Amino acid sequence: PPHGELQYLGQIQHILRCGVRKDDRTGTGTLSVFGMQARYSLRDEFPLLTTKRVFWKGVLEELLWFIKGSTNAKELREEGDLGPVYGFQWRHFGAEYRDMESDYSGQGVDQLQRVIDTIKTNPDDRRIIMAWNPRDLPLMALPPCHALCQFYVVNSELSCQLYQRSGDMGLGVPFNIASYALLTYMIAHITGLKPGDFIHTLGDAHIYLNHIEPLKIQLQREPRPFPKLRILRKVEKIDDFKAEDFQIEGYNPHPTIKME
Amino acid sequence: PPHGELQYLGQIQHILRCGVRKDDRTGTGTLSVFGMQARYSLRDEFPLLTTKRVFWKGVLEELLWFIKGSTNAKELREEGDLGPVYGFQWRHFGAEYRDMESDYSGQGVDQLQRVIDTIKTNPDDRRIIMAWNPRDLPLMALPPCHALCQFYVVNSELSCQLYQRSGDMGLGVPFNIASYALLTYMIAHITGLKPGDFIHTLGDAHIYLNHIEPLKIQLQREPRPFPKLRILRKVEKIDDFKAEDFQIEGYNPHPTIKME
Repeated sequence: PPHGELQYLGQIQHILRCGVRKDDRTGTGTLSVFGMQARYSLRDEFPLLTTKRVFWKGVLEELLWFIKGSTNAKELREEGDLGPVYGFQWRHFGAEYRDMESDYSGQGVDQLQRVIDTIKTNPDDRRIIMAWNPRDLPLMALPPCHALCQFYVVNSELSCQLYQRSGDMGLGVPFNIASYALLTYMIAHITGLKPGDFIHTLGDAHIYLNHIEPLKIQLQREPRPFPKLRILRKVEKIDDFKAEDFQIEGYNPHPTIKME
Repeated sequence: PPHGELQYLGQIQHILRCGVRKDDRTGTGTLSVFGMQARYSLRDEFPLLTTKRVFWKGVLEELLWFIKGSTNAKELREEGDLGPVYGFQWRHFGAEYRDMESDYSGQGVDQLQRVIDTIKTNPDDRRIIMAWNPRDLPLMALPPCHALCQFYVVNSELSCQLYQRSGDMGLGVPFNIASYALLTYMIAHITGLKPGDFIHTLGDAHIYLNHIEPLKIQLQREPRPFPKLRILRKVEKIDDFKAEDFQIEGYNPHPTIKME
């Protein structure tokens, strides 16, 4: 059966051939297509892309920081306090922010624990849903999310669909595919399920004009078999995962590509 | 180029062959697949499905009622007051509900006017986003939406992506495809853009066990060319559209299918 990374390369090729010129926020140029989806199995493999070396260690450490609900940039204005932003929404959505050293237990909606609790109380549930760009929060009332992850459970397999309103294909998409797939493994481990599929849907799927040439070269590379992800200890709670619990194996990517 | 309805029939066939048994809320059985997408052009055609006669008149009238922000079931408990539900979220999200005859102007977020205003102030915007199942609102704090529509503008064409957390393939999906495509035409008309694509993404795409047999027969029918939708007057504001403004033409569907 075809390697799932072929989906990604195919999407790159489509944006190159068929994308239309469109400006971002800063007035920087992209090639853009509206509406795209790909599925990556998580069964006995882990979709760390192989056509370029993906920064696995950084994927892991940023996710653990999000999970912790941190607003202290330094854990990753002067003192490094980011305000009520990032994993603060995953773990304390809607709580009055005081400071990045304050204690927020029982304050706001914990979307993450809520997902895990529903998986356990009603696995059939169609509402197992959990992110905002920080810049958007004070910009308006009811500001639209950046990403929504929906989880789905059947035959003791956990699957995840991540819909992002925009996706930077060269830089963000690979990092995200690994990030939400890692989260899916974490939650599946703690709820006693097996990972199933990861589905990535995007609104404005785009390539920055600058990335066109390195991406053309990336396309001429052939995917190697996806690695495996091995969780090394039995872990009970989401907040208890540690970077040293995860081991990637059989990962043989092509060389790094630096994209602007 | 292949008729877009082939996407739909293909998805039916996939759920039949590959869907897994899964129970809904009421414990009724379905065949389910997680993660699906289809695109339907709106350029010089209107995706009213042709393999069964779709209730066009009802699509139109329910959308106009949603647009009006109504909570009076009778316009479509005793008196017929539904509470703060449906188009009330499209036009007054978050406003304190008093009654279905109260006046809510300037109260809550009007998502709909906000979409139209962004289309006009910044067409490049990646946040042009606007629905909840009524049953979910009081069930929890920060309750997940049922559907999110994202709009996208490029070369003076308006496109729409509707992501639904679950989709009833036999009954709901056709009705929705026509409903969001009609909304896209309405907004494109008022903002001086041309309709582009409608993309439908679903979380739990499912077929009710009861619909299996009529759907098997629907699959053996061949799509006819999509009709056209013609808006018959120049309309200035979204709230000014009337059912008599729309005419469907060249619609020759196969016979009605009644699904439970």
